[PDB]
Amino acid sequence: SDVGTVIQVGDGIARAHGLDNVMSGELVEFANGVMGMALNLEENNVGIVILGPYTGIKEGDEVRRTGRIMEVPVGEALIGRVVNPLGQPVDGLGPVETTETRPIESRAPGVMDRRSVHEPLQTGIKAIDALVPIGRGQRELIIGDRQTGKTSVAIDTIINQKDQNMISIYVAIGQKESTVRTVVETLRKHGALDYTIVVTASASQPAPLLFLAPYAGVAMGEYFMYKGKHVLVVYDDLSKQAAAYRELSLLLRRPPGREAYPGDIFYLHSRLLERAAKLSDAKGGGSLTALPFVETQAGDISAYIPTNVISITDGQIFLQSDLFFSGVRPAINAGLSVSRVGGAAQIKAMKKVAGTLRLDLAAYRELEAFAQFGSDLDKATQAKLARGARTVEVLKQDLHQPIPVEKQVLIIYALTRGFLDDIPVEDVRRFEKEFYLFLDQNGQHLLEHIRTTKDLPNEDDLNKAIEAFKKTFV
Amino acid sequence: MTRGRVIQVMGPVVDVKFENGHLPAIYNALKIQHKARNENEVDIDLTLEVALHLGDDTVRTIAMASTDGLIRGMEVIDTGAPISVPVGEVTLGRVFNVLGEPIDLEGDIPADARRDPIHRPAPKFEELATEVEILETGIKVVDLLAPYIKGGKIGLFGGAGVGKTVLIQELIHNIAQEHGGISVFAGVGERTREGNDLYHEMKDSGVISKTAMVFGQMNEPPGARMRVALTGLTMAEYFRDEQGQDVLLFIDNIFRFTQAGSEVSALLGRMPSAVGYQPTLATEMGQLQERITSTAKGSITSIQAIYVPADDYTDPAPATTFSHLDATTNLERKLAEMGIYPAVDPLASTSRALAPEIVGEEHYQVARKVQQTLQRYKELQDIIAILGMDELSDEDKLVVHRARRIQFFLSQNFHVAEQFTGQPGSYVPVKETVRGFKEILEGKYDHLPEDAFRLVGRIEEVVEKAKAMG
Amino acid sequence: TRGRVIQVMGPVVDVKFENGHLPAIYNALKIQHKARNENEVDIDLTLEVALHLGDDTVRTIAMASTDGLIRGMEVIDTGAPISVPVGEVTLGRVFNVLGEPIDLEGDIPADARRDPIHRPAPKFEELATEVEILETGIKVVDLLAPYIKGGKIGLFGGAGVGKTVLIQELIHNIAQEHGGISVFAGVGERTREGNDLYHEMKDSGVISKTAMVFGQMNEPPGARMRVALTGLTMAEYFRDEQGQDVLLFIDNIFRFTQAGSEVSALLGRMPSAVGYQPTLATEMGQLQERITSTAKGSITSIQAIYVPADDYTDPAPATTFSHLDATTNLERKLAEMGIYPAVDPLASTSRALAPEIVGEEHYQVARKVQQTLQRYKELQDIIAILGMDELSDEDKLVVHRARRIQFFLSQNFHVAEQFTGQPGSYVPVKETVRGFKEILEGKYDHLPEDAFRLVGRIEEVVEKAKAMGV
Ligand SMILES: Nc1ncnc2c1ncn2[C@@H]1O[C@H](COP(=O)(O)OP(=O)(O)OP(=O)(O)O)[C@@H](O)[C@H]1O
Ligand SMILES: Nc1ncnc2c1ncn2[C@@H]1O[C@H](COP(=O)(O)OP(=O)(O)OP(=O)(O)O)[C@@H](O)[C@H]1O
Ligand SMILES: Nc1ncnc2c1ncn2[C@@H]1O[C@H](COP(=O)(O)OP(=O)(O)O)[C@@H](O)[C@H]1O
Ligand SMILES: [Mg+2]
Ligand SMILES: [Mg+2]
Ligand SMILES: [Mg+2]
Repeated sequence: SDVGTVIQVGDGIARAHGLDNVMSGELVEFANGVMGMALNLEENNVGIVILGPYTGIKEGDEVRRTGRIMEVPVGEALIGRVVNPLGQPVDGLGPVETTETRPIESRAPGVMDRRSVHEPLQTGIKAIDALVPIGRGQRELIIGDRQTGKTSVAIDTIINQKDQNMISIYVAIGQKESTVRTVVETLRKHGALDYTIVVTASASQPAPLLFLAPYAGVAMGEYFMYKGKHVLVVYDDLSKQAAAYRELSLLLRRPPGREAYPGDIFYLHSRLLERAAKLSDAKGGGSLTALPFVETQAGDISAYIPTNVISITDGQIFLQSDLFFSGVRPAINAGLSVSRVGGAAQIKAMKKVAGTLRLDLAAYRELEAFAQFGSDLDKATQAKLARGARTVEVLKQDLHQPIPVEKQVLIIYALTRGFLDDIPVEDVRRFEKEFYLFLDQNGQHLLEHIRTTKDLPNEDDLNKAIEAFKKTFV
Repeated sequence: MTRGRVIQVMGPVVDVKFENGHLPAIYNALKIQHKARNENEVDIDLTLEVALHLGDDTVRTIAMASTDGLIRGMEVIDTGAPISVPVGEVTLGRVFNVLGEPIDLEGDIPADARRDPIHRPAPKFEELATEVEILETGIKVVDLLAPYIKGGKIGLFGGAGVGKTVLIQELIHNIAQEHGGISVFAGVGERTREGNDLYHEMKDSGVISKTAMVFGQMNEPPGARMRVALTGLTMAEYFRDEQGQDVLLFIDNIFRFTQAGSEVSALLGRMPSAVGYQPTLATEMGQLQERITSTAKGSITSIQAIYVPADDYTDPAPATTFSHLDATTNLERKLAEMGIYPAVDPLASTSRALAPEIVGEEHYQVARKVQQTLQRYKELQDIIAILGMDELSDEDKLVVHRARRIQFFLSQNFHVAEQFTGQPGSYVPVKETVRGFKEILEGKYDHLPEDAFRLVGRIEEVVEKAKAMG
Repeated sequence: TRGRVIQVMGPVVDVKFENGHLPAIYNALKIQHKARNENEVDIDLTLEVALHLGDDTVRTIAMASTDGLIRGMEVIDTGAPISVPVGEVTLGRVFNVLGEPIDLEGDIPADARRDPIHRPAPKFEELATEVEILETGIKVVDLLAPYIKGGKIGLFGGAGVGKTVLIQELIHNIAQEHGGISVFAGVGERTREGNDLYHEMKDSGVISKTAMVFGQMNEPPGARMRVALTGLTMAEYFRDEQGQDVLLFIDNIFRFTQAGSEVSALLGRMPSAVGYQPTLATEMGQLQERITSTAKGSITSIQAIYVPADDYTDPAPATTFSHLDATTNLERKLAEMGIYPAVDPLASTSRALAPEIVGEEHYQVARKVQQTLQRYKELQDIIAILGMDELSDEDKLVVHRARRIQFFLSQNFHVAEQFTGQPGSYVPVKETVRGFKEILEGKYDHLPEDAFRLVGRIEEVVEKAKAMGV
């Protein structure tokens, strides 16, 4: 009947008799009070995964089904809080007091509900904003090796998100809690906390919570995009999600696959990533853009999980420790990085300048590869080498210091037209900041023209302002 | 017929037990329709494809939709035939899922339409024809250096962000604009955003009415993403068998078809092979590409795109598909990041129909001279980098001078670039291509600045752009 | 209540509790038998439950050698997990996994407090963080990757690279100065190293501030598994109930997961990764998560991680890399070159290397050193392919200074006075940054490269060059 005894217990997994009316995915509750999900139905047993501290369960304990699927509480009051995958606060400060709940297992917006991506997502990082643009609804992947300045990009984009009316959810999977506290403090000291929500899944929390964490992340962004606001979602690690699912599948005795991963990995990651979209004007115009992270050993981005995620995403940002220790930060590989919304998700002046910038960088990328060996060369090769060197020099910027788009396009215009020819390479970094200060004090009208028009100012005014600053610099 | 009851659920996999013993055959279709009796139960509609028999009247089935909410003891009903996509004139200008039900809100196909089982025995040896007919695309690079063939399979290879989807979409538009033949598009696990953008772009183009589209979405179980290509092929099959004309079949990506096959094998419990791939790969690829054959009546030409995972042409899926191609066109990221659009590498793209007697001797001579100049330029670029263009002698100077122009003129603007750069686009017939390339080879336009050749169509457009620039 | 043993397979035993009562997971069981005849052997054993089975059956991991067990023997149930004696009494003494003392000096009475070893980790609100630098006097760590008080420190390296030398040098330097309780727990390390360290600590008198627990590698997997948890349990009381700062030293924690896989193969878990048990990350995360610094108390933990075949790609080091605030990697090639220690300058960086924490000049010197070392790292490949004569003048200067910079990072150590007979030195941070700035600006162009080898302070470089006769 509906009641049934537990016949096995181990490693967060149980098996039960009876339960002849259970449903796949149904929440099931024990006498200990811990919750779990039924995942496998057999001829006379049910495979249960436990969402909590399981050590208390013993053989002969009666287990009963709740009768519902897991629902994440949703509300406007969650903003600024730190929450589990379950709807329970872990920050203290009492209950969060949500309005209502939404099932995690839900269907995605299909064709003729979406619309083309046409409005940018500002990160404040010159290299990615110029050469690899992102627009709302775009599912941009970021991938690299350990400790290569990955999370600095997401933190900078969340800090710069203050400009645009977007909730920036941060979901941490399988990480140490002290890192969660450190990133929360880094967000709070820069004032970004009031428009952010942090979801934390500890490395020591039972694996099914790590299995369900990204769905609890998408639930809130989905509710907000239904309400009509823009949303940004960041996953700090999908590889740990894959490891948790592999472990929880292998304990269930499901057949393995390419690297002991079960057969459902691509199904699960596509189910997660397909909810990110850009709803049509009719629906309300919301957007749920995503920035998943993937960890890779020794930059072997050809491994199974990176291949899956790169075939699911609409672009990648390849980060390498080689450029990181080369002195070029953030270490973004322009050649291997691609984005398939490149022309639509930018303002017109950004497109106009960035096209020529990318052309110059592309030429230098091939010339520099072996021009270094030859000491003596003809003058035009020297000119192209210097152009590439100054190009790469300008892109360098300070950490936790996002730059407004208009100063980006002004300094990139200074770069592309060759105004930096006189400046020795070392002076360029000081030139950028002093140029910013000079345009702040004197050349404000250009910034007014850009902010109002959303297009490049008249050539004469920009040229006069840049040369006027160049007069003072030494 | 008699109902069957569920016994097991393991995600996409489901098992049924037909107690009385009248079992369905392999590849059949099973329907699950449930209405909740208590407030605890859910309503679900599910399609199941049989894959194996396990004895004791039990069968093992792969689901085409999400299996959440299943309950043991619910009845399953057997259709008695494979999944049957409705076909005929009712399928033109619409979008369908793997099951052949309309995704578009424009309406629902009625019972009047004839239905074709997707799974069908292949054409036999005696039926097939051997004649060769060239297909004109109007693209200078494709028409000049890699002609496509009616009934033959054409492959598009390249990395990410190089324009394979742009090329296939603009080729669909060009074919429907000029040749006017029917076409069918199958999206195997296409990005929902890209599918919707393609639908809107084709609707604006006025081409949808002539074509037909079927989509298998990424968020669906791997079995549906596998079977979507077969349902598209069944649409083209009915068009070719009854209407007897030159149908075309476009397939978004075979890579995801192979991946879905591997996932279904892993779920079913078969031992892996090669690089984690399913034991039966060559067979499935062979079937999917051998039902696409040109009989005497109709061609069913196909253009197919494939992604290279790590820039290595050795992964089992690219190799198996590589074995089956008549013409291969590979796209390079360096060309895509250069100003040269489209990004097609001339030297590495080949077609077995480039024989002089098939295309004509003038076409062969001009193509050979073009490739010779390109090879000499590629070799000379290394010297140019260190010592410059002035060090090499006059013959090398003239060779590189012509080579730069030929690389530029291989590019052209097209109608789909309206979104990306706002230019109208051009269409160049093959004779104009060979004329222009012969002219640039003979060098009547040595005086013209090189920039005039960058993105125009006909050579008189080079003349007009040279007039414009001054 | 008692249960009867029915199976024994190496480390694993199988008890059956037919009385109608079952032990919970992690419970401890007692085996005591008196030989009834000359054939039987007297045995004393303890079994911890790890899994459950249907017929009252439970699978238990044995803590000691299983030889001599007979089916049908009776197992006593303690009804509680493994209890460890913790308190002020533990200082000085040495204990085994079960909590029994090892030294013959004395015994622990019943009056002493004993508390279980298994418990949940601290919550989010209890944690706290700070950026205070923890000076070690080692040039590499101080200048290129500073450690932090209260931050986890990790040492990575293969067999025979110099890992233990760092452990002993750090323990000497910091334990001589800090007034914090120290807990040492060797996980499967050589017993001779434990005995030598015990003699050294008796010479240093620090034993009154130290408590020690040992799990030898020759001991069955269970002891190597639970010993780190026991040491952590003692450090837990010292951190929280006493409210005193504590330091936890652990050697080669990898043996924990090695023993876990040893017993997991017998436990019937399907294989995964490179033979590793499926539950690797959960257990390792539990153990590492319990080692945290709260507001009640702080734990500065220095650990060492063995790498199976000198390849960091292995899943256990990869999982460990995520749980560390500071990491220094040891490379065999540096050991072969003669540069000691073997910390690689281009792969070690702590969370504390920020301009505000260390100061502007320190950060700039560190980053210029790293840049120059990377440039040399590519120049060596260039030299191998092209030769050492084709480099440019500035490239010659870059290599010239890179050689001296990588040489100066070597330091004469304290504990190495036994191995080689040199005094040893303790270098302040300010001296490190000043010397590195001086060499970076090329003030010592004249000095030979060897003068920079194995010296404490730059004045010793000058003295060594004087000894050379320069
Ligand atoms: N612009 C920058 N300039 C200097 N250092 C930078 C810059 N951006 C990032 N970093 C460095 O990046 C490091 C942060 O590590 P990183 O963001 O790569 O971690 P992660 O591996 O992504 O972490 P997580 O475990 O949270 O996923 C710091 O040491 C910081 O100094
Ligand atoms: N600073 C140093 N100066 C001179 N010799 C050194 C130095 N550091 C290490 N060595 C030599 O290298 C050897 C490395 O032994 P060590 O015990 O440190 O190895 P390990 O890498 O910790 O591995 P294991 O734990 O397996 O013993 C020492 O025995 C010693 O001979
Ligand atoms: N011929 C072209 N004209 C204009 N833009 C192009 C062209 N080829 C490539 N692009 C640019 O590159 C992208 C091509 O996307 P897509 O065809 O989907 O690449 P892939 O097929 O490699 O995924 C477009 O967004 C466009 O901005
Ligand atoms: Mg990371
Ligand atoms: Mg594409
Ligand atoms: Mg050692």
